[PDB]
Amino acid sequence: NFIVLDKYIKAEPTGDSYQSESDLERELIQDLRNQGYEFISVKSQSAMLANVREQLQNLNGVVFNDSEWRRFTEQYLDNPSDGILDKTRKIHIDYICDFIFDDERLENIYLIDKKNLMRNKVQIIQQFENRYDVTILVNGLPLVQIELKKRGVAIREAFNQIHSENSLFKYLQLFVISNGTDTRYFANTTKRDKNSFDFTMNWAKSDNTLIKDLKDFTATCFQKHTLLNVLVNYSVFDSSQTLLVMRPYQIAATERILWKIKSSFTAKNWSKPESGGYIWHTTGSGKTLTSFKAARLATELDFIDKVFFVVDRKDLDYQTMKEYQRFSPDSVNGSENTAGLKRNLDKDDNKIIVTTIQKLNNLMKAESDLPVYNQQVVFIFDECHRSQFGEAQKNLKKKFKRYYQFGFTGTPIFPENALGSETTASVFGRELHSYVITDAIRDEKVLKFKVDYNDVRPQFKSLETETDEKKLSAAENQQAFLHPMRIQEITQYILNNFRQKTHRTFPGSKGFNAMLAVSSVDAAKAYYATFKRLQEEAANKSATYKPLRIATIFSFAAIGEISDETFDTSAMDSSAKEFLDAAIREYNSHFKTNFSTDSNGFQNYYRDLAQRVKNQDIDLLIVVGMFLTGFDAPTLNTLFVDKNLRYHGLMQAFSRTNRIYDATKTFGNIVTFRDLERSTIDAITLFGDKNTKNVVLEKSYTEYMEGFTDAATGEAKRGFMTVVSELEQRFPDPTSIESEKEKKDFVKLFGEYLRAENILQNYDEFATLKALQQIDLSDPVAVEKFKAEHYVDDEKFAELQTIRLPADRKIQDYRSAYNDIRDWQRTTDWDDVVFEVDLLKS
Ligand SMILES: Nc1ncnc2c1ncn2[C@@H]1O[C@H](COP(=O)(O)OP(=O)(O)OP(=O)(O)O)[C@@H](O)[C@H]1O
Ligand SMILES: [Mg+2]
Repeated sequence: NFIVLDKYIKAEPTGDSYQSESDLERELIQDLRNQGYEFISVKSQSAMLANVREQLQNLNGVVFNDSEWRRFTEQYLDNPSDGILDKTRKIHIDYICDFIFDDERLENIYLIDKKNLMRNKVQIIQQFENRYDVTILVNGLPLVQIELKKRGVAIREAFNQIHSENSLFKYLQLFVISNGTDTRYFANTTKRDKNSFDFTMNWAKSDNTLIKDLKDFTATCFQKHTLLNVLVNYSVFDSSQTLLVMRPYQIAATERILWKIKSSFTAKNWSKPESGGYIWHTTGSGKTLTSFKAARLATELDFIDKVFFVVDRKDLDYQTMKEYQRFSPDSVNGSENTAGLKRNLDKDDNKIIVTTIQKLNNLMKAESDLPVYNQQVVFIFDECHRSQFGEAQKNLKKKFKRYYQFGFTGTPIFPENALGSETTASVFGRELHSYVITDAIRDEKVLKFKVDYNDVRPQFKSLETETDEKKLSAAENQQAFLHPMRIQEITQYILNNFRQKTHRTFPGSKGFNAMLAVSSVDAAKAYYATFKRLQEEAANKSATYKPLRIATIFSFAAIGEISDETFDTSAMDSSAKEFLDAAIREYNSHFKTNFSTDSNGFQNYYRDLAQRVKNQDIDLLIVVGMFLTGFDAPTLNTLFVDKNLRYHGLMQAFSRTNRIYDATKTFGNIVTFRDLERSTIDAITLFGDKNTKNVVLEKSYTEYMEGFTDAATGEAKRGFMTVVSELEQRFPDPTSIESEKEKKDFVKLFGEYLRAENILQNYDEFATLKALQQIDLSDPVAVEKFKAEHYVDDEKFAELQTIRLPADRKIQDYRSAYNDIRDWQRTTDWDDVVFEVDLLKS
């Protein structure tokens, strides 16, 4: 009984009228009752408490006297000092209160029955109390809130508007908001960087087709058996205490894995490709969240003995290690050591084993008579890199007698890119579920890429477009790719443009950070050193120079594939080692840390580093092959690439930037100093088809300036220039304004102006054009200063020199105006107007 359906016919409208919020509520409520939600009238917390008493007493087969119930309420149910996070902890972890009654007996009081999900009572109430809302109670507790909006209303603006007491509502797990035509859900979390519209979600079928309109959503997501599985089994509450509600493709993959295990086991058809299967979830879509989740759920199968969750040590980071520490303590790190693996194996009242592919491979190599070999075993592999994985297969196939193995990847191995390895199909069998890039991009769950070769160094162009790889390896030296001029010019470009690319320009904007991925240890050395030196140079010249905080990490290697780097620092050549040494020292001074380069220190440096790049304590991380495949940083938006990336490694590295965040993060910038255009298209095309590139890759500067049609959608989009010109035709102020309808129009228009500028901020052509608005002239030392920093012709100079932009002041007159009109919310009709909330606040 899958909860993400293969098939669903659309409900028919009544109708039976359906404009008004109270129209939507009437039907929602009616529909929910048909589906077996008892409707109750509740007017007060007091009435809710009593209802909870009735429900929990029923659930738990026990009656409180009033003094106990008061005590239960004050100490567990509804502590005055609990907040949302505490209730979520209670729903997800501490849902049993071991209660001691007046007569001194001890009894487990469950808020939810998780084993017998359908035993839970579900009920609905309406808003008690100017806002229509329906709440679903589970055993009396409010866990879902549906916010209802007029058909007119732009869901996003409504979301923008809303997102103790009365204190029971601290239990909400899930929000749904709907204007009838559209319906999105999102988790109730206090974590503000999970709180933007980007994290709201549509319900869907297993082919990922959306289910948008409320009646269909009701009849699907809101089946008791669906809703309660979502709440209880398909929401994650992790170690940073973030509630994440799984998206449909995540649940669809997960349930399909579990059912596959069960039917295999029942068929006694273990230990072949047809016993398991694979999951093609595109890079960044939550493979690691989902696969881990599915391993945890798999432990609940009584007949499975042990569940291995296996990750690649390459993919580890701080959040992720924190998370595994709870299930397999000090056993999931970068080392070859198995001692910890083999100790977790011998724990009992235990079924989950998390480990790396390196470790599992070592263990099975060494190791011949493990009881686990004869047990009923599940393997879930999260994106394991292709070669470590291959030796592991040989032994696992050799050695486990009864297993069901599954893999998640965003970049499968097909016959075409096989060479070396077994295809993914051949290893795992059937594709159980797919959610591919064009899917994720249509759903706005992954960001597009803006990819440009920074072709601005003629001296070195011929190197930078070289295709033969023998030559490319031959050129990794100071004569060629690490010529100190090349390194300088590139590094200068990066210092000149970091703030522009990461949107730290018109600050106090927070903005983003960045990585620089390079071809070799030496490259990283040259770049680190050059950054250091070039920042000393600014620091004297200027002196309100605000330095970027740069760091680097690497060790030792040794297509498609990003080279695996060891965590055994003693493999490195003496000079590499000493440089890493001096960098760690500098890092130690700055952050008051105390790492070293012995293996334990390096591992800890690695771990602190991930944390600090995630939280932007570091501005630029320089890297050879590390943090390129698994590292999760939503506020990283720019990859600088001086590296020969191809195929799956290309897709992975670029994807470091692809995490959604908010309206401020429009796509990931990829700025390359070798020409990666062919490679980029070949890679995208390998993992889609011939059209896939037009969905993944952003449009040209000229297209955002002058207008185009999104072939995906086909939305015609203006035209920053069209926009700017409309603003001036329509709207030079303040008399331009001042009828309400004109205000509406301005808001819509200046909305687009804001979206367009924000997009354009990521184009060198634009940053260049903007800079030219100073200067002048003379000038004309600072004429020359500017030509040289934006790499601009005389020729080009004269061009740019009027394209015409609106004055800064004229803009801040629009701005505050704009803001003005927003604050006086709360003819003419205002339903469909979205304000650029995120972009403003920036
Ligand atoms: N259902 C969800 N709800 C909220 N946030 C999510 C959800 N799924 C993923 N995310 C967030 O998206 C980001 C990517 O998740 P994750 O790292 O598991 O993706 P991935 O596919 O493993 O990426 P990679 O391919 O780089 O390993 C994380 O910050 C994660 O918390
Ligand atoms: Mg991952």
